[PDB]
Amino acid sequence: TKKVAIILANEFEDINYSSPKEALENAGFNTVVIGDTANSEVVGKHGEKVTVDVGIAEAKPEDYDALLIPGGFSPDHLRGDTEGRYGTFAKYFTKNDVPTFAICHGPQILIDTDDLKGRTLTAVLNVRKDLSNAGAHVVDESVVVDNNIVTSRVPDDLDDFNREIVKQLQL
Amino acid sequence: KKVAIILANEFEDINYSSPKEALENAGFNTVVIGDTANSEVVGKHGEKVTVDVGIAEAKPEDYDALLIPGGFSPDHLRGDTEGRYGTFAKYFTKNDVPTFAICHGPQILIDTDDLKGRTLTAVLNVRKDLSNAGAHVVDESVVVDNNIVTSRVPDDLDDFNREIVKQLQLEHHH
Repeated sequence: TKKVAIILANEFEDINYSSPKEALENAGFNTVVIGDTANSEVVGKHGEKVTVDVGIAEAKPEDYDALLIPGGFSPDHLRGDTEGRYGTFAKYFTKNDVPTFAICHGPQILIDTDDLKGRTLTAVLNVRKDLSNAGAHVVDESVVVDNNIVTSRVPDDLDDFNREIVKQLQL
Repeated sequence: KKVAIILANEFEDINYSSPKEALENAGFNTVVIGDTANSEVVGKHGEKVTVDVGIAEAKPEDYDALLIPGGFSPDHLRGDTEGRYGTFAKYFTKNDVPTFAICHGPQILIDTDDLKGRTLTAVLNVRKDLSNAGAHVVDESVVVDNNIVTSRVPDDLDDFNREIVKQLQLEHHH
């Protein structure tokens, strides 16, 4: 069976978590929330409460068949880690060409991998300049697939995003 | 004697209030520039601020300096469909006009495309983006690179406030 890591901090955009999570679990893929402390709760911008399954200190990227990075302000919080551990965890997926999914602000974390040069991505408008400066070919589409990397912009894109992330895991 | 303060919802309250009071204590007027004149923006901790001037009508030449408070306000400002806050800020970087940013505030400066070779600091969370923009990024309580003054976190505010006031006083030959 296949397992998707979801990296999460407070103030994620609720639907960016719940919608892809439900699409993945509907297709038969288990999800596992990675955050600061196992068995702590993080809380979305609109109040959704999510239990963290695995602490980032313990997390083994090699356990997972994909990574999902929900947006909101969760990616900004994650990038506040004084040891950069979320960027490092993400770098496993980018460096080894494992399916990697990010929506909205989520592509911020990918910047921290330094693996974006020559890759094609999209993201929410707020974050597109930063993706470009990291060396991505940034476009403005509802969903963009570059080999293993799937990105979308906003919640309105979720149908497209959800179809592509499931297709990755099937492949 | 007017300082522009570009502001959306979810600014870090003290990042707005503290530099504002330091500037007004030194004899400078502050003007809040936001999406809609007369509307209210609300800080992470509830502080309510009234917008004086709508970004559509704002003219950067009116102002002696630009202040960019942090929190998630700068991220909101970067969401403007026409990029009008970045464009507003470009006037200051292009013309070497005093420009002050704290915490996340320097994110907006990335949108000027004028950072290459400049020296700045910011909150840890945005340093990598400043680096990719071509800046020399340091970890100091306040950095002054000609016209650009940056600091990292609320603990830096005493240093930040000293430097922004000094910049302006020197502009006016005090």
